[PDB]
Amino acid sequence: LQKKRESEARLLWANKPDKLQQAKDEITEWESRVTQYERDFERISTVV
Amino acid sequence: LQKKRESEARLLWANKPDKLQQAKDEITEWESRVTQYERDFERISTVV
Repeated sequence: LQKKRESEARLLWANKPDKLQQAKDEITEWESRVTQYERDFERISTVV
Repeated sequence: LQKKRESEARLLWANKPDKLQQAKDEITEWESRVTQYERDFERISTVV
């Protein structure tokens, strides 16, 4: 999520708004999945 | 001034503050030189 989407932000000057909104919703949903994992760490550790 | 310094901003994640301040003072002084040229356009055209 970080390397690929900051490679899209790196490739800003291939100028179209397609990779901009792709960068936005990809970092949003996939960092939401990362936050799901970092909360499931406390979930799994609480089950432990 | 644009391609090279947004290639440094592109290379942000070679993380050190050297190219950050290099990007800052390079875009400052060299876009000041660009503004010198765009004012010297009216200077040269006024001499014309």
